Amino acid sequence: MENFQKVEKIGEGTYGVVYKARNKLTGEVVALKKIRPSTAIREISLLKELNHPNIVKLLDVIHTENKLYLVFEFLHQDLKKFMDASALTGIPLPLIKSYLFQLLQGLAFCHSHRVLHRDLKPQNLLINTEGAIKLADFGLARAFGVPVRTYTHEVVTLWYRAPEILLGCKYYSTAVDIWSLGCIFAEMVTRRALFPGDSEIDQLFRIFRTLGTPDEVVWPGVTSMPDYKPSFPKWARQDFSKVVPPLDEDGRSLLSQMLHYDPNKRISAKAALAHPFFQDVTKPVPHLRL
Ligand SMILES: CC(C)Nc1cc(Cl)nc2c(C#N)cnn12
Repeated sequence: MENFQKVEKIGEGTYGVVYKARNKLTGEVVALKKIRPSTAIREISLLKELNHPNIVKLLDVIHTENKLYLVFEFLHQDLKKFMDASALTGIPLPLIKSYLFQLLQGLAFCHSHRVLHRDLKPQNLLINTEGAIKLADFGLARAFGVPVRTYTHEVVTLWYRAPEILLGCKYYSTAVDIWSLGCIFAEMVTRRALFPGDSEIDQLFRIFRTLGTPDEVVWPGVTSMPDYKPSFPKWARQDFSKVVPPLDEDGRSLLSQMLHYDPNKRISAKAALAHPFFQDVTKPVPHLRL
């Protein structure tokens, strides 16, 4: 793109290379995603009006020569490495809570406008020096779908996939995002992925081994789902005290609500913001290593 000078490769999205780039006239430093339909441009153009402090800002949409470029606000670090970098001591709890709190705000915004993320994961959660955290790629999945492999053949991670998606539900709702974010909260707390599955069935069986194999009692209509099988082994649900120590009772309570099997029972973002866990929420500033 004429108007942009690539600095370096910063990502290999699901959909293409992500570059750090500079605008040759405004001076702007930006994230440039190069993408590989009529629907798609119409959905993306709606994304331009979905503006929130906790949503990475979509600056521009460039369609040219059948190449498609999305120009995003740049952020200097993502959660996945911020976690990797905090391995030895973990992310302090008041920062975990600030991050969760802000992500739920971003979700309550998008969800109120009926936009789903569909593929939240530490890699597309971006942070700045200011103690803010922002959701990247919000809405591109409805626009482009979620492939099994990235454009570089990299497997798409299943670790954060909601169980209704895994069981083959076609018309899943905003609840999927709450599940994924639940998964990520647990992961910040414990410094390990909650359900690191390496196939769809491994993913599902991981979920089942932790939360109990779902049945008609906890998830009405589960047995009717497309990829549900009666031959699923039947595991018992583990207490959360065992899943996410040293997470306190408010945090363990919120977490259970975000990981309800029944998507209609699963807590919404807007209700999650009222949970007593956030009674004492603050905005700390992490130290980053720029
Ligand atoms: C420096 C890196 C973490 N910045 C980055 C990476 C990716 Cl994959 N996407 C980004 C957007 C968007 N959208 C903004 N900043 N990034």
